[PDB]
Amino acid sequence: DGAPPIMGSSVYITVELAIAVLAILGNVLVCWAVWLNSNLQNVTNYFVVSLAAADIAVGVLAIPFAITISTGFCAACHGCLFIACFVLVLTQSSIFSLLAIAIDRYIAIRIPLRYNGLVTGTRAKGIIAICWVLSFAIGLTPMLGWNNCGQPKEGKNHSQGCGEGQVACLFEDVVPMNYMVYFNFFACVLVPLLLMLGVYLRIFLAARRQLADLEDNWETLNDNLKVIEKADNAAQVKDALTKMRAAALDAQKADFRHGFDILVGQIDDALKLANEGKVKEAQAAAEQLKTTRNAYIQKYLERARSTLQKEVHAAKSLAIIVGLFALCWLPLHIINCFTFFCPDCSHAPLWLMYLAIVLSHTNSVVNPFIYAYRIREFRQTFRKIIRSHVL
Ligand SMILES: CC(C)CCC[C@@H](C)[C@H]1CC[C@H]2[C@@H]3CC=C4C[C@@H](O)CC[C@]4(C)[C@H]3CC[C@]12C
Ligand SMILES: CC(C)CCC[C@@H](C)[C@H]1CC[C@H]2[C@@H]3CC=C4C[C@@H](O)CC[C@]4(C)[C@H]3CC[C@]12C
Ligand SMILES: CC(C)CCC[C@@H](C)[C@H]1CC[C@H]2[C@@H]3CC=C4C[C@@H](O)CC[C@]4(C)[C@H]3CC[C@]12C
Ligand SMILES: Nc1nc(NCCc2ccc(O)cc2)nc2nc(-c3ccco3)nn12
Repeated sequence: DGAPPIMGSSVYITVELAIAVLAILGNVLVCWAVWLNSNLQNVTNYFVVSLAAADIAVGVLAIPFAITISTGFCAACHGCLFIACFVLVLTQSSIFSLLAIAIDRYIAIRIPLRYNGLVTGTRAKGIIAICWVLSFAIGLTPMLGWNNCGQPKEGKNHSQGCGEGQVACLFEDVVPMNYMVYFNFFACVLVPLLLMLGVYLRIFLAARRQLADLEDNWETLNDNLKVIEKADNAAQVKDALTKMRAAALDAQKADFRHGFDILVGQIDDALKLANEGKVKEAQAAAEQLKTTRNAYIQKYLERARSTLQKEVHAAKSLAIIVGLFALCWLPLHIINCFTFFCPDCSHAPLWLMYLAIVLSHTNSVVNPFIYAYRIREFRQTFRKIIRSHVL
């Protein structure tokens, strides 16, 4: 019978409302930016908007629900559940959006060739609708009978003076911890997180191998070239050109058709000279390759390299989003593991719980900062919106 609970409550409520303000405003800005900047209207950013929608709803609904449930007010058992579990629906929706973004970027880097034919806005819209419906079904599963409404706290319900059937609106009293640990954490959160880790691993490895391939083809072009200038045999020259020719048309698979046709044509010219024993003609006809290389091949192998670099830098930016999600949500999941798995442990203290709850809510405010910071197109669009509207 120490400090009045209203004092602790005041800090918690004030902080929660400060978070709600920032989650709403920042994520409204993201949606506004995607709405009037056609450079941002792609499939990838439709999942960004779905993710922003979930974070707006955290400020508008989940946080007010969190404040309400903290009071332990007397209400319907299934009413409490909805208040208690709605945040999950939003958290699950966030998981699906993050997973979809990963797969989208994976498809884009491995088969850029058939990316626009496979991944369309119409199909993305259908994927998003389905994921929202699945998120409701997963998040509100306790309302289907997996709850403690059948086992009410006799003592608490009489202390608070609830009516008949009514019950305080506690979180750990109505939502079973085996649902939270096994179903929600392990299956619905941790498994998708590990899948996202895997997808991003492949993204970075695919980028690393492609770059390499081009570097190998580029060095193959120039070495076989230097072998040409020193050889003394007709077949010695013909060997370095057939190997230079394979590397020519393979680098071609990674306006510019002209650059590669002059190159491969010049190699074939030098080939028939070599076959007819005309060594010095072959060596001199192969020496004009280096100006075709310096006027086309070099120009395309820098441009392909900078495109891959941008895809890597973009993938890193999106991976940070997933990292901060895990950082904000793992403490709460870990606390629940201790509650569930260690009955010999005294329960984590109230101040720590609420610190972990506050931390999970702040994850819906760092997003917009990552965007404007990591992605130029977002930053420039926010700049314009801020400077124009409503000034
Ligand atoms: C976005 C719009 C829909 C506003 C959010 C709708 C919310 C506020 C609605 C949907 C279901 C409603 C709840 C349904 C059941 C109960 C149990 C009752 O003993 C107290 C009221 C309470 C807790 C209701 C409060 C309001 C409620 C939570
Ligand atoms: C990135 C992933 C693996 C994070 C999840 C790690 C979790 C599941 C690990 C990390 C530390 C572990 C806990 C360490 C201590 C205890 C106390 C013991 O009496 C019950 C098990 C329990 C509660 C462990 C359960 C599993 C645990 C919570
Ligand atoms: C994933 C990263 C952030 C590590 C997680 C840090 C926090 C959440 C971890 C580190 C040490 C953990 C605590 C270790 C000891 C106890 C005492 C036990 O009676 C209740 C759980 C509690 C209070 C644990 C809760 C979770 C905990 C506080
Ligand atoms: N354990 C828990 N508690 C609460 N609220 C109740 C906090 C509490 C803690 C102790 C106590 O005696 C009474 C109430 N919300 C919670 N949300 C979550 C959660 C959300 C997502 C994953 O876990 N876990 N969680």
